[PDB]
Amino acid sequence: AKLVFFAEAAIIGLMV
Repeated sequence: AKLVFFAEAAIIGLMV
């Protein structure tokens, strides 16, 4: 899985 750093603002990382 890759670490996607999303910016929803709240920056959030996701292990996809």
